Amino acid sequence: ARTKQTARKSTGGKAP
Amino acid sequence: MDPIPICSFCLGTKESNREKKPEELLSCADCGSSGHPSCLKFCPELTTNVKALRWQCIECKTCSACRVQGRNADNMLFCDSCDRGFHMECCDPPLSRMPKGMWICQVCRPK
Ligand SMILES: [Zn+2]
Ligand SMILES: [Zn+2]
Ligand SMILES: [Zn+2]
Ligand SMILES: [Zn+2]
Repeated sequence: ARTKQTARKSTGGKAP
Repeated sequence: MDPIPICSFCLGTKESNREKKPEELLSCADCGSSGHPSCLKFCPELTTNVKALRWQCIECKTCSACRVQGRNADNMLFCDSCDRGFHMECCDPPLSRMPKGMWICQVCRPK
């Protein structure tokens, strides 16, 4: 399953 | 809040995703942050499902059943069909083990 953690890493960071 | 016409991940508009190709944004209904589905890593049918719903981004997402984030918000499951978030203890029935692979929430399941 996808979690808030897996999704956050799956995308990588927001642009700084 | 009204959508920010820029993707939070690649800073492109709907006219230029990471491949410099046009692609409509998904926009968080709570904070207005947006992202290309390709940048969010959403599959096509998840994307078309999310487009028809009131979507929240990863950081705004509250559990659709109990409506809170709570201290363990990082282990909230996201529906592979609709991207709604559910705490494990709020699933139907409540889960004590993290599902491996595809998981689909109670809202998407048939009556
Ligand atoms: Zn993007
Ligand atoms: Zn948001
Ligand atoms: Zn909950
Ligand atoms: Zn769902």
